[PDB]
Amino acid sequence: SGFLLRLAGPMQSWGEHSMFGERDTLPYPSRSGLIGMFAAAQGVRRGDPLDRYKELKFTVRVDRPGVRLVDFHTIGGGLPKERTVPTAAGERRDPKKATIVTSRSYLADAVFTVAVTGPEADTIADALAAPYWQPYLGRRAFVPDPLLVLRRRVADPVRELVEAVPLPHRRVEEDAATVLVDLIYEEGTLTVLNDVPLSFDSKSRRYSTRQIRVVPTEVPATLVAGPGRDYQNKLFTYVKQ
Amino acid sequence: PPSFDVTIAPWLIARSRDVLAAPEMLGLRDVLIRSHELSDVEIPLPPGAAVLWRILALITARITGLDQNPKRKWQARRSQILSKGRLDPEAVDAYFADYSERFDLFHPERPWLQDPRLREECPKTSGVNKLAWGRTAGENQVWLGGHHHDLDPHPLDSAEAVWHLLATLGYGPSGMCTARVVRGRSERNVTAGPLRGTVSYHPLGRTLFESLILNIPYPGTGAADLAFWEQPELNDPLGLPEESAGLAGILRLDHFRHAVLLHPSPDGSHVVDAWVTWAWRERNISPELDPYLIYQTSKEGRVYPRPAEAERAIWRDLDALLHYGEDGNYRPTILDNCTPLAQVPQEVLDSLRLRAFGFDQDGQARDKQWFTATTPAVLDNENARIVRRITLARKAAEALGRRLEKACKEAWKESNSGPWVQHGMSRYWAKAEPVFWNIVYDRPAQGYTPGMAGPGNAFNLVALAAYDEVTGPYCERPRVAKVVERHRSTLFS
Amino acid sequence: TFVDIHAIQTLPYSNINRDDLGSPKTVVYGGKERTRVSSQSWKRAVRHEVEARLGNVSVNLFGRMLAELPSTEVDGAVQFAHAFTVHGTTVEVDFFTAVDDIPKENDHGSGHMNAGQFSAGTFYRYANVNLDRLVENTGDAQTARTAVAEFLRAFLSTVPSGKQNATAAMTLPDLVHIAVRFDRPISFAPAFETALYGSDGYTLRACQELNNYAERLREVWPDDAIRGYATVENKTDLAALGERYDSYPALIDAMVAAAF
DNA sequence: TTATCACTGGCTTCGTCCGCG
DNA sequence: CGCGGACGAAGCC
Repeated sequence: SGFLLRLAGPMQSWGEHSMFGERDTLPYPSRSGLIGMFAAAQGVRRGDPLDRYKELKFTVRVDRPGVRLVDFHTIGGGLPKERTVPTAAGERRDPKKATIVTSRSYLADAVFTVAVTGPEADTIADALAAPYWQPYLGRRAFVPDPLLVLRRRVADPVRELVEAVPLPHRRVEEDAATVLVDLIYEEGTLTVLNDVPLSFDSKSRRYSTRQIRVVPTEVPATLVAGPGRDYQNKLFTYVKQ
Repeated sequence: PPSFDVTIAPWLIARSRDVLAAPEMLGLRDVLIRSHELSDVEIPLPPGAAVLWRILALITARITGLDQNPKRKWQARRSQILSKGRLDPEAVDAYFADYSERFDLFHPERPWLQDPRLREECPKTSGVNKLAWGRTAGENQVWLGGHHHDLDPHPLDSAEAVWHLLATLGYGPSGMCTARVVRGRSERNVTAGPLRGTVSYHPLGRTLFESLILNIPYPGTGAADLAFWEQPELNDPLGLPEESAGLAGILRLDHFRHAVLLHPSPDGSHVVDAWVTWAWRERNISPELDPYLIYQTSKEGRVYPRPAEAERAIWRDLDALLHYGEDGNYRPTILDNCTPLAQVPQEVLDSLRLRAFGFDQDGQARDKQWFTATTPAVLDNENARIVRRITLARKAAEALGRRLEKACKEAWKESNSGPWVQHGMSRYWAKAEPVFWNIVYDRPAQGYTPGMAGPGNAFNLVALAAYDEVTGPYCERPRVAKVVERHRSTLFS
Repeated sequence: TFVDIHAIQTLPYSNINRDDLGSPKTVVYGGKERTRVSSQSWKRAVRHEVEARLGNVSVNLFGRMLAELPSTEVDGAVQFAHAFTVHGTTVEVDFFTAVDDIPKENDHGSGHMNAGQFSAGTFYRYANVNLDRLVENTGDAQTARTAVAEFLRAFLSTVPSGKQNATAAMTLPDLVHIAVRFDRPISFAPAFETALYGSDGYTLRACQELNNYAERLREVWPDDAIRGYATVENKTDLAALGERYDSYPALIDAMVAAAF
């Protein structure tokens, strides 16, 4: 069991630990996000036990790290006071103060290839092929790259990310090999972050910590694609076979 | 009757250094007793933890190691306790034996970390939504952090209530809140939290035990002191908050500026209403710098803890965490006492690793961001050279970085006679942290020479690469190209 | 059953939405920065034409009314992707000066010097709508008809209102492609991950590029997807996108009919 | 050669004053 | 005369 996901698209944002006007994403996909996307694909209502998604493994290879940008994001500005966002007390605030100004962050031009390995991952893939709700990368506005699942069924996918999956164009010195690519392992620098989702109930979403280990790995230089338009061709060639 | 014992009822998340599967919730006593078996105990709110580690440090200091050549005797007693590796449970139950009935949060008299007289004289309840952070209070805009209409609010579980409570005693809105008439005086105005908007630094070990022990700040010789939750007296709101040389007065737990009351659910499973209200009217200066925070003096000579910042990468602050030099800031006393080799621990220093809680928000009631940061492990003359490299590094680093800021900004203006600064800094710091971490470990970094005291102008090449990555497509029309490059030349150093 | 729309709408020199500064919002994609109009802004505009034309399908089709309290359905089963330019675009500064009408015995010391940023390009827009949740939530299938048909035409016709009085950015999409897909929604955004080169225009070239990407993805996954596209050019065939239609409302009619 | 270079706002609770009905 | 809406009081240099 197991299959290779590729978290790609023009903009993605796997945020955490931000609970106010400014939102911020981690430079790395989070477990909560991917588990929630699979839950959306399978119809897990908000608040239903997500323990089934537990016991999964997420090795994530960072192809292109991408550049994280700050998206300015107001909500409700420029509308008469009568139709503006309600107050908890219930009285719309004065229009000069009614516009909410959120500053949501997002990763742009970043591509990761997560190798989800688990006991039932094949059924979740069967759900990504025909999702219950649209899967999205962090914010629903971000829409996944059509190649969301590179391979529906793979025995030992981490081995297949270590080699035989193309990567975006980068400097390949002459007669060089073994280009450095950072793999992210859960077990065996490193950071501690609040991700594993104990519950998705909109009323009280709670989480627990998951250690993330950053492992600089060495991948064959043959994988790196040509500078222009070849990368899509190589990806498609990989997808059919 | 509704009762909820902090020592008994589970609320601290605990993962042991073992198994590393299924972290279990424990109470305060059970955690404090099995410290050697558990690797860490946490709570989701960094403010809550920022005061939590203070509470645990004070408690275990009062049990063992208070009052007290005072310095050499402290480091000696310190060396015994660190070498022994385990506190006897009987001294914990003997320390709690003095305040056995005082750790109820819903106690009829003397509620934990609360003021019981606030239930009268306060006609309107603040509400759970006004206490808990991230929950939209009465007039707030409801948009984010879950919608809560302040009408039929789902009551918080008591544990999370304790978390939000600890947060409010630490960081708390400086804005006016619910009024409390006290002997005829009603000023609904409330003061600010005592350490509002600073990042607290607690060192870690391999388990919570030795970490909490290194958390204990050295108490200077002075009057014996007692905490707010250790006070036999119920505070009088008026009058001067008398000073306190004892460690309970420099651990910021002698009295808190705010005052919270939690209305219990009939079972004690939830909090239904809450009262957040002023406890003192005239502000007084608390003696001595908080050992955890990094202080810094800006012109005017004001000594203030550097306010956290979501934008700043943490690594620069870590460099400050080192001294015997002074780079324009006073710095943190606990780090200075706790980690150099003059102290006494033999090996724990090699494996200790620093942790930071920073809740950056408005000087008022607005809030923006919090963050935890369990930075790696870092620690005479040879050590002095390693720190010297770190300083001369963080120095060249931010210095050229801000020079790249002025560069980019000005560049875009004189061009147009700016959107470049934001993206410039994004790639810059994102690219700059690993280069720094390679410099500290003395690994080879391009444009840098390993084991050379000088900076090596590595960050010049990083900033230049970032600058060209941002301004590339706009060095197009010949004029803008002229300005952009004539201002890029400055980063060459 | 998901019906999704891809459009290649171009906009002349304009600043429809902008950052906290004057510059327009930009997504650095494919190594080349490219201007974008964020999803919420265009969606709010769409919300006003749909609700204006409809004279609670709006809390169903779109997530929830901005000024109403949450009514247990905050999701919407509509997913607007952020529009982004097909090509790389340098933000083009427009220096402007406000003129002082009353003149002293001095000359031309104008009222206000400034410079505002603007940009122009061919945005690749994209959205999808989850019919199944819409039917399960609205009930009546005919309400679904008016909601999707009227929503689709609205999707084509509207353009956000931002700095429009200074720049008339009103326009019609050059290409529209509605693909009733049962397997899963797919955006053709990576078709333009390599920004197209300039100097001859992009409408035709972007059309054919999207045709290549549609050809190839349909090759990897042959499906029963009902498709169709309408363009303002008759010169070039795009066989991979389906059968051609003379006009936009005809297309929308055929695809709403195709859904049921 | 000279003159010119905007504002506004996205904090807290409640009370009081003012405009309205 | 009653009701509704708008602005102010700090905390802050």
